[PDB]
Amino acid sequence: QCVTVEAPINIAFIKYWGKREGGETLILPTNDSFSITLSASPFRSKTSVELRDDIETDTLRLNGTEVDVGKTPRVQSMLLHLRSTCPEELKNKKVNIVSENNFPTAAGMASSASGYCAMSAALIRAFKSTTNVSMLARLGSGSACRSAFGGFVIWNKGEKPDGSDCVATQFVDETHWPEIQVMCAVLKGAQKDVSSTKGMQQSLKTSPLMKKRISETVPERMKIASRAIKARDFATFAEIAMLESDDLQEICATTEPKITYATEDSYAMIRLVKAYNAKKGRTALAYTFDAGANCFLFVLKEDLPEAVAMLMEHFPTPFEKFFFGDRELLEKVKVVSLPDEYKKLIDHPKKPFEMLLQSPVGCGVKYLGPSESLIPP
Repeated sequence: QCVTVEAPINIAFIKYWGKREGGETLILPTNDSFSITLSASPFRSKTSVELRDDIETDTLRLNGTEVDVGKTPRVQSMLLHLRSTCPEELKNKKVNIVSENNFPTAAGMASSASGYCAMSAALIRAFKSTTNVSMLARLGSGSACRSAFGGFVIWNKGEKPDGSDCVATQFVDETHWPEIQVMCAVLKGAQKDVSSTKGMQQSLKTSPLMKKRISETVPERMKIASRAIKARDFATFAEIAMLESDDLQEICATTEPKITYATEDSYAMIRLVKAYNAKKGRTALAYTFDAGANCFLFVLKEDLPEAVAMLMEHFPTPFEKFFFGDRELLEKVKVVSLPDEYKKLIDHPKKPFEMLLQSPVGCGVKYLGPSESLIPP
């Protein structure tokens, strides 16, 4: 019919960084990755699609602006695969695609992941394609493939050159570990640098650290993270996430030319989390960065109010810039009396985050009703 879908972003704790030989068009990675799917509230991508006979080409509208599909190869790629895996009666139809998102502008959220996932799911429903949401989304953006499921999601690298086993699978769902929470402390970006798509191949070509990462490290950490998530062992999970984040920044730093997405605010956040955990005597709080300056944080619900109070001492941010999925949890932040031990943990200029997002582990994609369509009757 006319189909409308909302999809959430996700955050990789075991990083995707590099496409393998034969993988630049099909989007086949050098290693597995592993992410947490976030809530689609308050922020999400939304796509509406309508199959048409009246029209002579496919159309795509992004953020209210019509775009040339012939100039958008990732979307052409999805559409080719889609039409080779759908009924002869629908093969020939053209489609109007209308996509938007409500992420704050300039915040640098990974809204392409959510956008391609929402478009994949809407297209597959509309065309009655036999392909799965994850594999079609992968064609649009690698990380989109992990937004297809709620919970903790593995993108399996596969071994088949045609990509038929390169797909995300749900490791555990959102009900497995309800205590774990995700935040994003949005920071101003660094000087513009190469795109993730281009940079990751430059790293693969030039960083001396990639060989051992692909061969030894990711396989090791996939096993350790899987065990930790099954056991709900936050400290081990947190440790893997920070090791992975550190490694991607080191990979970027040892790429030629050097790639820098982190700012000194990013680095101060790393120091702050470390100093907090040191003062606490345990790994209470984890950071991860993903090819940008924003600091994602993982923390258990019980620990979140203190953690957020500690952050505000160093990066005082008005509540108007908090976007919490969990209102009750926000109210708990407001009453924390932060111990003096957690003040002045680092030396860094005080400034607000651009915003502070909180999410539980999310449920994944949602199909919406004709009322919510971006395509009017």
